[PDB]
Amino acid sequence: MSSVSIFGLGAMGTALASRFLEEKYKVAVWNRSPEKASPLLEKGATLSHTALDGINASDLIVICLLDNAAVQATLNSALEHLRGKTIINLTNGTPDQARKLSDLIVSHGAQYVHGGIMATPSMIGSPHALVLYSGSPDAFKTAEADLSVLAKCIFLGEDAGSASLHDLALLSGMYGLFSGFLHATALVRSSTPAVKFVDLLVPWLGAMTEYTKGMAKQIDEGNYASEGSNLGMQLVAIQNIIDASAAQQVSADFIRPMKEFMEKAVVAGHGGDDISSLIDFVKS
Amino acid sequence: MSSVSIFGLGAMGTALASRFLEEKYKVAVWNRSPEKASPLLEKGATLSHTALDGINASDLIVICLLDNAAVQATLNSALEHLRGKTIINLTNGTPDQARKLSDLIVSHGAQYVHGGIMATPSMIGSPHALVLYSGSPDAFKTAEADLSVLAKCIFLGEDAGSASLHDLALLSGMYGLFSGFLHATALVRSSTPAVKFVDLLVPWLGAMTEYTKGMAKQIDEGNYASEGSNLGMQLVAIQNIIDASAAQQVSADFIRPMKEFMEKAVVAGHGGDDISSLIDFVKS
Ligand SMILES: NC(=O)C1=CN([C@@H]2O[C@H](COP(=O)(O)OP(=O)(O)OC[C@H]3O[C@@H](n4cnc5c(N)ncnc54)[C@H](OP(=O)(O)O)[C@@H]3O)[C@@H](O)[C@H]2O)C=CC1
Ligand SMILES: NC(=O)C1=CN([C@@H]2O[C@H](COP(=O)(O)OP(=O)(O)OC[C@H]3O[C@@H](n4cnc5c(N)ncnc54)[C@H](OP(=O)(O)O)[C@@H]3O)[C@@H](O)[C@H]2O)C=CC1
Ligand SMILES: CNC1CCCCC1
Ligand SMILES: CNC1CCCCC1
Ligand SMILES: [Mg+2]
Ligand SMILES: [Mg+2]
Repeated sequence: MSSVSIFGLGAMGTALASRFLEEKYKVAVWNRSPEKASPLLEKGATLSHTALDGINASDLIVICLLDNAAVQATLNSALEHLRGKTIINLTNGTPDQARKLSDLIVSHGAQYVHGGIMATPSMIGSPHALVLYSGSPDAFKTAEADLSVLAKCIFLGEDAGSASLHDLALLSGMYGLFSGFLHATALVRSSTPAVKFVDLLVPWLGAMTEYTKGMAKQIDEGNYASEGSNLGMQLVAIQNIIDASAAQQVSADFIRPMKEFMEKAVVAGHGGDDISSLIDFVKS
Repeated sequence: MSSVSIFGLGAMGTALASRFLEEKYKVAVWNRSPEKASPLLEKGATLSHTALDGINASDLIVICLLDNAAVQATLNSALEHLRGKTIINLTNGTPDQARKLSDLIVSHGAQYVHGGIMATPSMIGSPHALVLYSGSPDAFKTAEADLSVLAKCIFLGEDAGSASLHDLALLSGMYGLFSGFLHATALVRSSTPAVKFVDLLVPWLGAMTEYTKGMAKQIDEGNYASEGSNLGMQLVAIQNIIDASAAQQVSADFIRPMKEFMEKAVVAGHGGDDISSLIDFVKS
């Protein structure tokens, strides 16, 4: 009685398909390279030999492809067969790509929800997974029970591009954290095992992640008066990081953006302010 | 009976001096701009009118100045009066600066410990504060009871530059996290309050901070085989972050280093590997 049709059997699409199968859904699967379907067919999925077969397999279509060019190309042949269906697009893309694809899909008589998967494939089906959704509220509402098999759901509203905006912002936070981890580990690699260093680093990153909640407060209030850690002193520290990196033949490129934004803010009069003040200098 | 002599009454030196006073130490204080001493003198500190007075006030000298040029300049007049003293230098600097200053100080008959304060001034005296120390093991041992008034202590060994290496690496981790927070908040600023967004961001950064412990494992083992999140797919995601940033007139400079390192690794054959593989590409 419960059915879904999946497009994309990469790492993530495979994990989606596997989870629906585990929960005894009727699951159709489609992939450009159809041999990625075999492990799923053995577990009870039906192969969509063509994209149109996948469109006709269910009124709930879940797409998870590399990029939204692949999504458009895959659907293009079948756009006249989308009437009445719900498209859940989990492909990473920009807000604008989701808004334009939403317009196209809605013009063909279907409804569109975009989703940003904040999880790795192994996390699918666990309480640690979260998917951010936006687009059709009606379609999300009627599909929510099915989507909750994959992950916790947060619905962000009717703008089809809001899920990808929030996804890409969360990923940009991640990439900053990973940039810092790689820089830090590279600096100590010749001295300390990385596993030994992360016993220092992880608690420290936790403490600095806590310093962010109040930074968000300062940002929402426009109040950057230093609480003890001024930018002049921080620019010296950053230059010491740059210089120590060079001495060890480690690249300091990860921290040069921060130095440049901090220098701009200091030129503008923030040498005695906190780092939240940089929010006004990250434009352009 | 318990005494200390502090050099530097900036934000951090003031917090050190205040904490020792609270614990009923005899505390001498020195600062280039001596009017920063008044709040401390009112609480029972003695003013060092000259650097030599500060050197002669105690055999435990704690220095906390902007940079190690200020440290050298401050001590230079008094180098012949350091015999028998312990210098605890908490000034941020490079490993080499600490090694050279250590050599100079030891040549003048004193002992030298460098310290990296992993705390803000308000954290001094709390269990959340940590100071990383390296240099003379004997001097650290006999001063440890006094230093523990400020913060938890970790001693890293006899290399006078190890405390600053580990400090600067931890700070580089911090700056990566803060780079990601600023990028993320800048992207959503026009859509969402920052305080609302951090309710998503903080748990997410926690989950990604956990992903780092296994990354350290992969690094120490040289084994980068993907567990589900390949670099080819990540480079697409990063480009989507760059493009979404431009559309919103937000700078994407924070993530360009990561894109460049990831592109280099993919050229070298890691398109199907995990992000830990970048550790070999952050050189130069
Ligand atoms: N950790 C993860 O892996 C996460 C992934 N995501 C997102 O999920 C999506 C899928 O990622 P993931 O499964 O990891 O990526 P993969 O690299 O494992 O798989 C990419 C998928 O896209 C397909 N594809 C690529 N180009 C085309 C094309 N031109 N036409 C049709 N299909 C094509 C591939 O088909 P083929 O098999 O034929 O090559 C494959 O199904 C991405 O948007 C990613 O950002 C989100 C969160 C986490
Ligand atoms: N959150 C923080 O504030 C933290 C700071 N630190 C480190 O602690 C150190 C002190 O930082 P903080 O107190 O915040 O910085 P401040 O900017 O508040 O104070 C800087 C101090 O250095 C002195 N100084 C600067 N140039 C000279 C000079 N040429 N000769 C003599 N003294 C000079 C200033 O004297 P004057 O008052 O006369 O200007 C002042 O005492 C730095 O190395 C920093 O990295 C470590 C961790 C956290
Ligand atoms: C040296 N820079 C400081 C370190 C402690 C946190 C705030 C910034
Ligand atoms: C889209 N890139 C992925 C997101 C989830 C964590 C690993 C990297
Ligand atoms: Mg392509
Ligand atoms: Mg100076």
